[PDB]
Amino acid sequence: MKELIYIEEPKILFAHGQKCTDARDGLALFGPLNNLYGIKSGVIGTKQGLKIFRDYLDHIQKPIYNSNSITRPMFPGFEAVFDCKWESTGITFKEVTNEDIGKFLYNSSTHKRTYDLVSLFIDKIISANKNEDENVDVWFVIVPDEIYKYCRQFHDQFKARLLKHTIPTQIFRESTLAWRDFKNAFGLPIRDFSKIEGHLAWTISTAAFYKAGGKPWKLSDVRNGVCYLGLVYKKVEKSKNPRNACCAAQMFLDNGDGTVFKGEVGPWYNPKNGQYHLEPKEAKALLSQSLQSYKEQIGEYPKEVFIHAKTRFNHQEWDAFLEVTPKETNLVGVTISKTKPLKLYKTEGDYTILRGNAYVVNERSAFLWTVGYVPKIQTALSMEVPNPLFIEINKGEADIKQVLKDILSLTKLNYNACIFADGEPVTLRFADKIGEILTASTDIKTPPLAFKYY
Amino acid sequence: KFLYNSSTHKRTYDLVSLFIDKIISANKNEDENVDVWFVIVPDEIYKYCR
Amino acid sequence: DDINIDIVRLNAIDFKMSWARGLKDILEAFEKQKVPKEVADASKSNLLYQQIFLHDKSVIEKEEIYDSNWLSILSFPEELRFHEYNWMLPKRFDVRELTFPAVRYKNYLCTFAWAYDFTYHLPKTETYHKSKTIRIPTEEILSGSYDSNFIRNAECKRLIVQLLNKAFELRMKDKEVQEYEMSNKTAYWLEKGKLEKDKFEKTMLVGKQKDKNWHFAISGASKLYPFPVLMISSHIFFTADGKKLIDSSSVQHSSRRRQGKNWWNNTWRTKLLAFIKYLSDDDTSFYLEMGSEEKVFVSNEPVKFKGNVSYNI
RNA sequence: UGACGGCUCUAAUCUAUUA
DNA sequence: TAATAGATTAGAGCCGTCAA
Repeated sequence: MKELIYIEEPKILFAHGQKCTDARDGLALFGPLNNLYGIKSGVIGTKQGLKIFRDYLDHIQKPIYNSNSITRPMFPGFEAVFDCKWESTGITFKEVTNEDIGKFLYNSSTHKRTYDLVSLFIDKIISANKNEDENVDVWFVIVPDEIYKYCRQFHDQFKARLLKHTIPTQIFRESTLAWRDFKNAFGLPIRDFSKIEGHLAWTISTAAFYKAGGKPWKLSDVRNGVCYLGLVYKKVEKSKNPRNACCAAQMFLDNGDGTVFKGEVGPWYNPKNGQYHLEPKEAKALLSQSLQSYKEQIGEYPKEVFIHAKTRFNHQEWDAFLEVTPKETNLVGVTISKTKPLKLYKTEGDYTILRGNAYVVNERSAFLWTVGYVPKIQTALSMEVPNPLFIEINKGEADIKQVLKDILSLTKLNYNACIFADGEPVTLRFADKIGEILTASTDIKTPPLAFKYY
Repeated sequence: KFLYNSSTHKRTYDLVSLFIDKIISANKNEDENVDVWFVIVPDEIYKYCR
Repeated sequence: DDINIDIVRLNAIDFKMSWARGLKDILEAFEKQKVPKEVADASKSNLLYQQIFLHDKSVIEKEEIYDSNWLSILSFPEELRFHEYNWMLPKRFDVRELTFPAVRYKNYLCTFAWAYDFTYHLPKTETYHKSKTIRIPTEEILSGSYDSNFIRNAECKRLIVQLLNKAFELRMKDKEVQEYEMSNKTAYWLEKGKLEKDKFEKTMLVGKQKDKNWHFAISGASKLYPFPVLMISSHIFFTADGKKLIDSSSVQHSSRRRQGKNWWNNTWRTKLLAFIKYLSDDDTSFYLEMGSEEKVFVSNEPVKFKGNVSYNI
């Protein structure tokens, strides 16, 4: 007989001061926070890729309906939602011949063909950005179903090699936008989106609007003076050793006005294999970088810093953290895990445990159900029984209830997708994506450090 | 802090450094999409920067 | 006191806190006053009506207790013994083959059993002394009151975990269960036969889909955090005939994914409860072996969880 | 690179002990 | 410099997302 506490669902702030809980409903009811005028689409690829992009873009002008609009809200249309003109008349097309892909695909090696394909694509994009007068806001790279299949590394290297030019790029697969046509040898769509077409339109439109300089939404309930972080460790494989720990971080204050969320980036390296920990000098450098980023933007150092991680800290890096941390700044190192196999079953039958139930084990440890039944959409976010996140304050002092509330608040800022909520604080997810991109090509000085470029 | 030095190359270099560093930081790590940048220089910079 | 006097006595609709809530209020008033409205399109303008209700919340506030996969540990044997087999224990001798679980240490043997409980395996230990073996109580080491330089309390807890896991592995050998070796754990599942070809208190434990048979499997692991418990994980395995498994990871993964496509919370909970009730030695628990006279009894009911906020259909 | 969830499998590291 | 176990990690691959 144990007890479960409950924490209220956070609200995200939309246009003209309107809050809500679902991103899709809030967008369809009030629209994005900011106002763009239009999106100038640059397209790079084959002629049939241009045709697919054009017909999909003209497809998402008109409203799209789901099989059950309660679980998946309908998409009213791009100009209806985002009040921006993302129309087929703004396309600037660069032609990549199928024969070039023929030479660069049918070789024997895998690294060399990936490098050749990336060289071709980024070279066309770089030339079009450098020595042309047409302006492109987002470059869409429509690849056939022979690159993402036979060369999957291509995406990571492609995004890593464009970082020196700050080109917002959106990769697409021909089957993604031509799922109706892209049937199998049996004549059946392997990617049947008939009942969830509006969901795909929501995701694509929100990603494109975000990469084009727009801010669709932001969380409304987060206190000032607290800066959140997320550190993730990746293995680099192209080096001499099998793996060397590479730490990359994402960063999030609140703002002067609203939702500063950039990512304290610039990878740090520990050569010892398996030691997912920071040496004192690297921890000092990272903490100083984040603190200076806060200081230059607001003018005073934050009073609370909530460092997240998927690993446990050791004492050396923690004391280094305190060494560089000022005396007036609180430091709370939290750890978030998933491998603990706890499961709560509903005794009443079909539907699963409601999302938001917290099993506060003690002052410094609790379980949180960030994924589960949501009463508003009337559906569980998983298929099997969801597994909670084991959130335990590893170092420092802070309320466990407040920590759980902040973790449930930071699971809504997934601009890469249009869903109700994520199953992990988005800071860690975006730090993971940044590290994955950065550890693909080992030549980037002062990485761009903005999420639209990743 | 830069305009009141002695050498003309040094003050020009520091001023251009300030401006272009702010512009490049804004370009690299801000989520906006600025189409054209507009540099409003007071009538005390270009007057003595040539 | 600033609203004009010509509208104060009129009822007002609140819009300050939200516009969707105010819109819902407007719609309620309009429907209750029967205001004309038409042009119901084939594109279902009722969906927009559904969405502009803002939406509901968890105001129902039921209790709706929940169960788990956690078995509470109760009635722990009072102490564990270290047997100083200084030269009595032969070297290059593993400890797994012992019918009675133990862990090798520096020179001793760590177990809940008494000294002469391994007479068959090591008959030379007949003349073993009692003053050699040192006894550590269990009820106080769990609370963290123990501290020594001979052994660390955390290492003792890890040793207890090892003993419990060894006992759990041993107890399924004679329980007529079939074991499967996964990536890092062993899963124990019942076979065809013993039931009415499928049942346990009315729960289909082994079934058959389109072509082959699917079996429900349980994996277990002992822990002491937050408190001494036994954790259970569920699995679905596939056999072509029922007596022979498929030695392919990809086929098994595909079949497991397809079978779990239709299962829901009630199915998982009932199957877990039936499987765990099967292993019962008595009416309300089941015991694991650590001593000739000392047993570790485990509750056969999962640790229930209680909430105060819930939902409905 | 449309996006999430869930499993499976493969590896390494740190604690202790013994060869 | 190989053996156990526990505990902690990351990475790669694959299927479901509907109404039946």
